[PDB]
Amino acid sequence: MNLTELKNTPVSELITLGENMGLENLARMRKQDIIFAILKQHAKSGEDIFGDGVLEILQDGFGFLRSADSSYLAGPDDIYVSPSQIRRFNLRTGDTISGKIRPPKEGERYFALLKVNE
Repeated sequence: MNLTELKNTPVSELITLGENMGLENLARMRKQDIIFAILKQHAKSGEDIFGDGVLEILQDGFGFLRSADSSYLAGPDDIYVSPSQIRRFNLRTGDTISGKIRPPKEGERYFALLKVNE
């Protein structure tokens, strides 16, 4: 289960996929909400979830994995990457990165990179 793959799937299919995972009344929800729910769900079942994008490092030192669809401009599905990850892995703006991710925790709004390229 990849965030980019879910993002490129038809809403109707995401709905069937989601309800087959115990989710309810997705038929009347926004595709973006359905994806996040499907991903948080799959995660709660003990499975790994993935994501990817082209890294953009911000002035302050943290970054986000941007997506071509959003035209590489800040989007709700951006993947957060810590200054520590950038530092330890010698990452740079422009790098194509893929990896396991986790839904946001209390206080966060975006999915976070769990392990880089792993």
